[PDB]
Amino acid sequence: APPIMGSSVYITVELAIAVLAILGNVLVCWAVWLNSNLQNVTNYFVVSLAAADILVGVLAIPFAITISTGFCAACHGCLFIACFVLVLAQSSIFSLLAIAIDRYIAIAIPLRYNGLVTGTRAAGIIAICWVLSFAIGLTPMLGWNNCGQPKEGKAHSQGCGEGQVACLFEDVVPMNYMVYFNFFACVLVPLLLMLGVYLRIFAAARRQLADLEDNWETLNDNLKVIEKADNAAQVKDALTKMRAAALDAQKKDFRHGFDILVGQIDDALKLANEGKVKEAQAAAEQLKTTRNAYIQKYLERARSTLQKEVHAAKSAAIIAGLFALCWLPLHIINCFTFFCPDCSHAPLWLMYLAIVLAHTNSVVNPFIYAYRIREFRQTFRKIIRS
Ligand SMILES: CC(C)CCC[C@@H](C)[C@H]1CC[C@H]2[C@@H]3CC=C4C[C@@H](O)CC[C@]4(C)[C@H]3CC[C@]12C
Ligand SMILES: CC(C)CCC[C@@H](C)[C@H]1CC[C@H]2[C@@H]3CC=C4C[C@@H](O)CC[C@]4(C)[C@H]3CC[C@]12C
Ligand SMILES: CC(C)CCC[C@@H](C)[C@H]1CC[C@H]2[C@@H]3CC=C4C[C@@H](O)CC[C@]4(C)[C@H]3CC[C@]12C
Ligand SMILES: CCCCCCCC/C=C\CCCCCCCC(=O)O
Ligand SMILES: Cn1c(=O)c2[nH]cnc2n(C)c1=O
Ligand code: NA
Repeated sequence: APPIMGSSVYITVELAIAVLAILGNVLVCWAVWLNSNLQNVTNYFVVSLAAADILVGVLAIPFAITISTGFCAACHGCLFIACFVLVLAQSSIFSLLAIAIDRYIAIAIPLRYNGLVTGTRAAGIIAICWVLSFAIGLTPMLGWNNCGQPKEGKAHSQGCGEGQVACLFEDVVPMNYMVYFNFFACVLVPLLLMLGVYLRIFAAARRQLADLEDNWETLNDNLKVIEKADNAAQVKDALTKMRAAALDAQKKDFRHGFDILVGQIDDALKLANEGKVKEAQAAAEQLKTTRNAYIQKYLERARSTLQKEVHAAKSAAIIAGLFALCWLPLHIINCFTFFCPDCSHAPLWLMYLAIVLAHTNSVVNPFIYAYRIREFRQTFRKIIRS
């Protein structure tokens, strides 16, 4: 069977993916430039991520096509075109890990969030990750490669000149690097961390969501036992437990509503200490209007804000998920090639299928923002319409 015919499909799909990679991610970068609301610390890691996806369609995919030919080239030159995609992958992981941490700081200590993360501190972080990504990605070029024991039969078959080799991935890149160093240390380890990071995010949101409900119940259940109370001692316990939850739930309309709430508990409390039973019961009745004029609104404003931060977390969680699903197949085939020599090698069409599946990750990113993030959605429309 002709080799080029099967190759014709692969090249066509690769070019198609490149087109969607460049266009889709350019729209993200253009969106952040225009809109001011999209200019924040979280989106800066998004643009860094989009930068990696753009560079896939421009270089990594052209590089992926050129490798498949098995053309003649210097072994060191062959290493760059084979390993450059590893730089772009390592950059994305650091970007995904940063977003997870940025979302964790935003939900854990929202007070300290303004002081811990800033605009400039993020730029320095991104630079370090890009520098580290080049080091990690292009590690084989420092000496950990198969240039020392080349395939001379393939070199003479291909008609390669002296010093040149038939440039193929599995020929120049050792599998111990791809499995132990790249897959396990650099990919799998940070991915497991993102799992644990997002787990602590949802768990933290779960606690705050019975906190705001425990205090609400603490307020109501202590109110109705003042009405049917027996003595001054009963009114004390119910009000002192309410006063505890009053300050607890607090952690200018905000501070003003509570000054009236706690102020009314203080007044009703002092009537209990004086022994005024019926006047203490009646004073605590004024809390009901107070409750449903300020508090109940802060119950559905604070609760509303929690759903925003959780929806933002899930939206980010999907990206890291889709990244894992796209890349993992290719890593497993590397694990089979490495760990099982008794097994047959994976067919060439399956190799092609895994590569394009890894490349597709570059396309899926902008579709998630538009479908999930409302600000990105409305931003895209006015750009397309103009
Ligand atoms: C700024 C962007 C657009 C430019 C991209 C640079 C690319 C096209 C250049 C930079 C260095 C180049 C490599 C340098 C050396 C060799 C060895 C030679 O035997 C085959 C080509 C090969 C492997 C080159 C391939 C193309 C290459 C990777
Ligand atoms: C999703 C994350 C947790 C990783 C998935 C687990 C990976 C590392 C596991 C799942 C199945 C495993 C393979 C199952 C079968 C074989 C054939 C055997 O002769 C050698 C080991 C080898 C080649 C295993 C290598 C590692 C492997 C690919
Ligand atoms: C991560 C999720 C989506 C799982 C994806 C499935 C991948 C990782 C699995 C499913 C079945 C697997 C294949 C089963 C059998 C063989 C034959 C062996 O001679 C080479 C590897 C090869 C070809 C395996 C490669 C990896 C493989 C394609
Ligand atoms: C779509 C955006 C990418 C822009 C570049 C498009 C062209 C690059 C794709 C393929 C050509 C690259 C080289 C192909 C194999 C070289 C042949 C050889 O030297 O034997
Ligand atoms: C990342 N990667 C691999 O892990 C791999 N294994 C075999 N070809 C491969 N190619 C072309 C590749 O890009
Ligand atoms: Na990417």
